[PDB]
Amino acid sequence: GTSKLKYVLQDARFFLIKSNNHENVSLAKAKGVWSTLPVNEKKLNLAFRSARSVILIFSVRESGKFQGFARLSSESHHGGSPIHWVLPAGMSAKMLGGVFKIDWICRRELPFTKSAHLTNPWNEHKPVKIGRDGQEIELECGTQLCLLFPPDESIDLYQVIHKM
Repeated sequence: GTSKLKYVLQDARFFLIKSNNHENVSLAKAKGVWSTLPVNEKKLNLAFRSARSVILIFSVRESGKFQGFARLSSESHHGGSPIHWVLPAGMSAKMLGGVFKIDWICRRELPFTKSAHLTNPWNEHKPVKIGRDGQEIELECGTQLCLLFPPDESIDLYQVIHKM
């Protein structure tokens, strides 16, 4: 059903994550980690302490789709077991140095054509697919966007609920 999902999304905050390649999103799905640039890492760390749930909604550039969404389970941390991201051009490895732990809520894709009716008040009411990496999505838009994804019956939201 969708009732446990709605409970997880209650009063959540939402952020758009734009990845330049599929490899890093695949790595994030396998390992449960994400790294972003320091300006967004600061925003996510602040948001993590402010909200019951912080949801990252992922989209790979040029893919025309979202690739799923996940909940932050921790603030960013440094050191740790190394990741091995595929770095875009001009992108340093120390710029992606902060690592967040995430729990996937949905690993299924959603095409942008399916969210064309959703606009984001925090980005001038442009379609929610539009935004830079780290753009915050307002609560009602983010909730409805997450509700559009196909259900991921491989994930049990019971463990997610206990971390709130």
